[PDB]
Amino acid sequence: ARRPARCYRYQKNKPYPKSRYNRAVPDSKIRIYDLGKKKATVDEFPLCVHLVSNELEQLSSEALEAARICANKYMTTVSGRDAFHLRVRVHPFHVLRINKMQQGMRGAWGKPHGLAARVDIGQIIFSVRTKDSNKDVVVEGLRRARYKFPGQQKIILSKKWGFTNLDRPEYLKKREAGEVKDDGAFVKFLSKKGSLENNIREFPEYFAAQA
Amino acid sequence: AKSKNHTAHNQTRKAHRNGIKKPKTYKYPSLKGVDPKFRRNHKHALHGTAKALAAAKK
Amino acid sequence: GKSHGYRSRTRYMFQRDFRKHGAVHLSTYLKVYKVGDIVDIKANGSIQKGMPHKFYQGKTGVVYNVTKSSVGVIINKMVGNRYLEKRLNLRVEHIKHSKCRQEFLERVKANAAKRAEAKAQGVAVQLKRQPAQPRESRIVSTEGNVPQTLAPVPYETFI
Amino acid sequence: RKVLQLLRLTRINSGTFVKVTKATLELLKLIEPYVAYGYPSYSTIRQLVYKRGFGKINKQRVPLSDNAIIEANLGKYGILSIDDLIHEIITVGPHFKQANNFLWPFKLSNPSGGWGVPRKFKHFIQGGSFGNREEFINKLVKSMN
Amino acid sequence: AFQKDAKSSAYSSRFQTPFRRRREGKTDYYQRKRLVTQHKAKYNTPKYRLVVRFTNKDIICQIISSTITGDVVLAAAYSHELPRYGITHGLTNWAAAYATGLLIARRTLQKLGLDETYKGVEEVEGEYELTEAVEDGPRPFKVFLDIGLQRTTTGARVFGALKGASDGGLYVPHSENRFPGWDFETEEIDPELLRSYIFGGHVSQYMEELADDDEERFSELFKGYLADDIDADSLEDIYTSAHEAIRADPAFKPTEKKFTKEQYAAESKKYRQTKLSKEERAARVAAKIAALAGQQ
Amino acid sequence: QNPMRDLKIEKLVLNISVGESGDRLTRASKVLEQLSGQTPVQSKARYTVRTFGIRRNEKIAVHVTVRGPKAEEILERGLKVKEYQLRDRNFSATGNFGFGIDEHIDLGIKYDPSIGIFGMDFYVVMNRPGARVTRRKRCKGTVGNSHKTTKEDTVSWFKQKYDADVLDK
RNA sequence: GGUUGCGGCCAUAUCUACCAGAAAGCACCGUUUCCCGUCCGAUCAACUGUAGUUAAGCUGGUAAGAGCCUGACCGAGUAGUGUAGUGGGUGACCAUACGCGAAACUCAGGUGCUGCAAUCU
RNA sequence: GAGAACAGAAAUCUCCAGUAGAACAAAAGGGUAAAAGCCCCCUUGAUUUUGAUUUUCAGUGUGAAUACAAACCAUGAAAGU
RNA sequence: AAGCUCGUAUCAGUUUUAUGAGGUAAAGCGAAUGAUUAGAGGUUCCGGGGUCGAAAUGACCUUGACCUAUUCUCAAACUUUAAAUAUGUAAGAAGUCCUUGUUACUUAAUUGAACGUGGACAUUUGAAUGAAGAGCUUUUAGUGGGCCAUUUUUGGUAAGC
Ligand SMILES: [Mg+2]
Ligand SMILES: [Mg+2]
Ligand SMILES: [Mg+2]
Ligand SMILES: [Mg+2]
Ligand SMILES: [Mg+2]
Ligand SMILES: [Mg+2]
Ligand SMILES: [Mg+2]
Ligand SMILES: [Mg+2]
Ligand SMILES: [Mg+2]
Ligand SMILES: [Mg+2]
Ligand SMILES: [Mg+2]
Ligand SMILES: [Mg+2]
Ligand SMILES: [Mg+2]
Ligand SMILES: [Mg+2]
Ligand SMILES: [Mg+2]
Ligand SMILES: [Mg+2]
Ligand SMILES: [Mg+2]
Ligand SMILES: [Mg+2]
Ligand SMILES: [Mg+2]
Ligand SMILES: [Mg+2]
Ligand SMILES: [Mg+2]
Ligand SMILES: [Mg+2]
Ligand SMILES: [Mg+2]
Ligand SMILES: [Mg+2]
Ligand SMILES: [Mg+2]
Ligand SMILES: [Mg+2]
Ligand SMILES: [Mg+2]
Ligand SMILES: [Mg+2]
Ligand SMILES: [Mg+2]
Ligand SMILES: [Mg+2]
Ligand SMILES: [Mg+2]
Ligand SMILES: [Mg+2]
Ligand SMILES: [Mg+2]
Ligand SMILES: [Mg+2]
Ligand SMILES: [Mg+2]
Ligand SMILES: [Mg+2]
Ligand SMILES: [Mg+2]
Ligand SMILES: [Mg+2]
Ligand SMILES: [Mg+2]
Ligand SMILES: [Mg+2]
Ligand SMILES: [Mg+2]
Ligand SMILES: [Mg+2]
Ligand SMILES: [Mg+2]
Ligand SMILES: [Mg+2]
Ligand SMILES: [Mg+2]
Ligand SMILES: [Mg+2]
Ligand SMILES: [Mg+2]
Ligand SMILES: [Mg+2]
Ligand SMILES: [Mg+2]
Ligand SMILES: [Mg+2]
Ligand SMILES: [Mg+2]
Repeated sequence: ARRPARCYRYQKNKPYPKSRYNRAVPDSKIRIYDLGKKKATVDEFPLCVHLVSNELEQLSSEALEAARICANKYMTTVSGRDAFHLRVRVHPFHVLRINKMQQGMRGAWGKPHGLAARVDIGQIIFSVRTKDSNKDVVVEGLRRARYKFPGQQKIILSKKWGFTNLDRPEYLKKREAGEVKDDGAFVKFLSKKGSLENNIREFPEYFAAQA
Repeated sequence: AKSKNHTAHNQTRKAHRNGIKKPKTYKYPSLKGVDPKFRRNHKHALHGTAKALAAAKK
Repeated sequence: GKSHGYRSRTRYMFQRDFRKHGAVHLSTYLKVYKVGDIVDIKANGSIQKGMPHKFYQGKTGVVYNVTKSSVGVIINKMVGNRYLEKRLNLRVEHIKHSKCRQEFLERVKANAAKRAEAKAQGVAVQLKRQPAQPRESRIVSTEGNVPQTLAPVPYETFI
Repeated sequence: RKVLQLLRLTRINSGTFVKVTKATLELLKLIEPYVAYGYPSYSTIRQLVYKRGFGKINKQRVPLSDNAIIEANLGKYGILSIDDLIHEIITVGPHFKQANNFLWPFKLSNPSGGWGVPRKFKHFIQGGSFGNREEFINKLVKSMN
Repeated sequence: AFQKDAKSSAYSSRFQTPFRRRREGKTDYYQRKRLVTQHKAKYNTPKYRLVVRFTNKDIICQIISSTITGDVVLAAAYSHELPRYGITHGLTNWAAAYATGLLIARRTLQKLGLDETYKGVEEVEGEYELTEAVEDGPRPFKVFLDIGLQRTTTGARVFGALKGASDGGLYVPHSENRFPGWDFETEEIDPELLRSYIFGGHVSQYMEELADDDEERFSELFKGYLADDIDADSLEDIYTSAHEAIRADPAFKPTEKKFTKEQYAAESKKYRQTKLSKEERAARVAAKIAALAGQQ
Repeated sequence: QNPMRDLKIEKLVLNISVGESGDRLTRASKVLEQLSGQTPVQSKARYTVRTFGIRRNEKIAVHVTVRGPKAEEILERGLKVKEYQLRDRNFSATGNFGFGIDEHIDLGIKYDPSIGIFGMDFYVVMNRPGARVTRRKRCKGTVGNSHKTTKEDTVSWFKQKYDADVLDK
């Protein structure tokens, strides 16, 4: 009863969220977006590889969920479940309608059918962090997930240090200085702005210079 | 038996044949709806100054 | 069915400006209007009484009547292929003196000056406005400023 | 459409002069798809007027052919010969409005060489024919005059 | 403050501050709006107010008009001027209120020309009466009471002000039911009472009664009255004489001054902390990551 | 530093929560009257609870605010009933404090079987001079930090004059 | 320059934490016969200016402070957009031509100005 | 939030924070803080006359509304409303 | 269709300059409302379990919510900001300045307000471009099924819908 994905590939509609105006919309088929060793510290996994869209289209909750499994299944069984951090960068917030069927074309407003993510050119879909000594496994995993999606996506080796917004050197520079400090699975950076007093609290290991 | 419901198609073609007539403007417009207390007085004021030109032609 | 009441579609129009709610400052009330003045029209949502219809929002007209709490503004609205005169009864909160006239009024006084000012010397004036002219010639030096050569740049990803 | 009219271009291949200021620049901007233009040299202004130069006189589009026609109508502004007329145009003198309105829109033929392009209705810059082509306007006009 | 109190940047960012003069709790804009604004067809005609404020024991009376650059004092009188007219004590009582307002009406009325015509009530039996307009002649000077934030209790002394500004000559529109001597349960004023207050009859009777029942207190407060020898009875004659003094010459003498503006300026900057330079401030921080960082 | 950041009592508010209208309430009322000499004030229920048996606006409880000397008496008086021992709670961090007693008779006042026995909430609220700022009409303001009643300040205050105890931790 | 009464613009004025304030002013502050309001003279009313105090208010200064304000070829001529083509592409969409052109970001600089009247070492 | 006998998740008392996160018959959207909300006091302007005006428009009607004139009143110390 | 009153005149599906209005596109979400992935650190006399317990307003784990600083993602009926294209008014003789008359309106007031008398300054008189002129009046036909293309765009899987 799922219509072929062909029927909702394109963005022909303004976004139709779940809302007080909508209300009875089916649960999203994808529901975990963070797999693998997601507790992992930022220094642990420096290499970042992305799965990136090349089309303005729509991806189903279903195709994200399938793709998710595929990439994650490959990744762990080849290189272990704590070798990587998989992140789905895309949430399926757009409801699709269906005119299920006495009447005819009269009064044809549809009912919620399923969910989709609306996605740009260059929009990042999957993101992965690991150790460089794993690129190919990770890459191969994103390659296998590709087959689960409509339209062309292309995998891209990042310049950034894991899920961070800093290039590897600039991150190294901020770190082997004092400016960086660990947090959940991300990180916090000393600012030159704000109270001096409780800027020294946090980041004690700064406020020197040398070694 | 359904039909076209509504359209502006061709309406500004029509408005522009004879033109969108600019508003036309007069010196001495009407006092239509101007404060009646003012007007009542303004009336006697004018009576007065008129008198004083008939007077200045004695 | 459809809905077309007086203040329809006006949700954001009559809204109040970020962090500018509440009393209206007294200067609004201290300003003075005279028949013949030009005013711009814009509704204060907090003043429901004597309020312009949404059509007249952002419209500029001439004052024709001065009353205890209000002014009468005539606006020419175009309906069909023609204008009709419209007279609005606006409260002073929904009106302000227009500047659409200052660059003229200030230019008139100015004109009168350099007119008499010049004349007294021995004429040669030119006081019509003129459009941006094109640029005249000019020589640009290189001293401390040899031209930097740029090329286009290769394609790259950073992401 | 209104701008082509205000510039007096109401038929294909006709042409007129335009003194350049911001207040006309923007008119030119608005009609780039339908016109070609550029900076005329003395030679081509001279030959436009000598050959297809007509005054407007009680309307009535009148050929220049003799200087008394010019002086009767523009003598008021100085300007009492055909080469005066030209001098007023090319220097964009103090009476360019009167001088230039006096000239009827020039009525040109199709270029004799041809257009140099497979398709007219792209900009000069894209191997097409419209827009400001600057000094290359002269070769066109001459081939059309 | 408390921690689980304390403000988020979001709260602060969206906060719309009231008019300054409300934050100060000094101006009621709702009242001001309706006091100040004028008939739009009376054009540039100012709308004067009789502002009456009480400090901890100075009375302030100004006649004020409005301007979008700010207000405009026409005239001012303070009850601290009353020693000039023979009133040294109790400069905040109901009759110091009356006197000052009388001073303010006489002063302005004077500097306006209406000094002679429109004398007000000279007799003063505290009868209820506002000042009528001279047949063929200028309308009286009209002024509206700005109570400010005062509560309107019947007996409030802000209306004492009102009484002698009206008894002074001014047309200050007013009803009678907040004057001392208005009987709650009959729409009627006893003026024997209201007269009594105008002349300070309540303060004196307090003095007479305190005399023979408790001179412990009578000496504590009323110290000045003993010290300058004034037992009660005289009080009415004091203010009666004051009244007359004021009409004789309300024309406002300023203080002799001593020391210049420039002078007051100088000695006041001796006590004024000066803002720092941003270069300086950068070397308090640099100084701070010397000590608080560089390990002692 | 202290000149007159002396620690007066703002007010004592005695409160009887008699969760019901009718006689038993007008009696609790009568207690608070003769206890304060002031004619006491009544409270209506905020909403309806039904397993407390009350209805919205029922008149459910009486109380009374008492200020100056008269307040110190009743305080001190009930303070005896509490054997001059409170607890480290009872003292709000804004610096006020209260206690309860059952049976009003343990503070003068005879018994009388026609008025019965009533429990009572004592609540002392402390402040200093210059508090008028917060409460007055014009130029309403807020008492500066080092002028605010706090728990410490009030406990030490309480522990000194009265010479009572605090207990617990 | 301070302060006050009345203001204009209504955060460069607000918020958090500290410290400093001469003189006058303001203030806190004392009282309850009178007018007046309260459950309560706390608010409100009156009376004293006497008995007391800068503690608070108030004003000002401090802070790699939170907020706000201003600027900048900081980002960005980026996003978006008016106009053109028998331009590319199965398409989704995309490039080019003549123009208009943001927001976030980032960094720097600020933190009430001012009218009328009175008063003051 | 922190406090007070019975008293509990919820009864009534107090202080602190509090830009409105409430409330204003009702749909929703606008608006509003010494108010437009809550408590109290006095009321009938929800009245009288007959015109002009804005929306819908044909620039007809109806509905609704706006600002004045001419009465008579209400409230307030008052400007006012 | 008939004209009629006028004629450099006044006119404009245009630009420029000056001064307004607007909440779409973009953008935003470590900004409000509303959604949404992940951890990290806090907080309970107070949501439930569990160990020690005679209990505790006890201690220790525990999982919940709440809080703090962070993190991935979104909005036709969200939003601080905020375009481009469109859009109101203005660019003078019906103008500007001087003197000082009229009234029953209005001012404390010969104050103002409104309408005026008398006086002073002309085509660079107040931006551009154009104008086979402009203004005006009467009367009457047909029509009142529409369809298509680019762009914006709703419903619909879609349609030569
Ligand atoms: Mg589209
Ligand atoms: Mg659709
Ligand atoms: Mg069907
Ligand atoms: Mg059928
Ligand atoms: Mg239906
Ligand atoms: Mg339906
Ligand atoms: Mg988007
Ligand atoms: Mg694919
Ligand atoms: Mg970021
Ligand atoms: Mg049909
Ligand atoms: Mg059909
Ligand atoms: Mg039809
Ligand atoms: Mg609708
Ligand atoms: Mg109404
Ligand atoms: Mg031309
Ligand atoms: Mg040839
Ligand atoms: Mg050939
Ligand atoms: Mg050849
Ligand atoms: Mg071809
Ligand atoms: Mg040829
Ligand atoms: Mg908080
Ligand atoms: Mg923050
Ligand atoms: Mg406010
Ligand atoms: Mg009031
Ligand atoms: Mg002290
Ligand atoms: Mg019960
Ligand atoms: Mg103060
Ligand atoms: Mg002192
Ligand atoms: Mg007292
Ligand atoms: Mg008082
Ligand atoms: Mg101090
Ligand atoms: Mg800061
Ligand atoms: Mg575009
Ligand atoms: Mg195309
Ligand atoms: Mg692009
Ligand atoms: Mg509502
Ligand atoms: Mg108010
Ligand atoms: Mg009715
Ligand atoms: Mg009809
Ligand atoms: Mg109608
Ligand atoms: Mg809209
Ligand atoms: Mg939007
Ligand atoms: Mg959008
Ligand atoms: Mg944004
Ligand atoms: Mg949000
Ligand atoms: Mg336009
Ligand atoms: Mg011409
Ligand atoms: Mg002609
Ligand atoms: Mg017909
Ligand atoms: Mg017909
Ligand atoms: Mg018909």
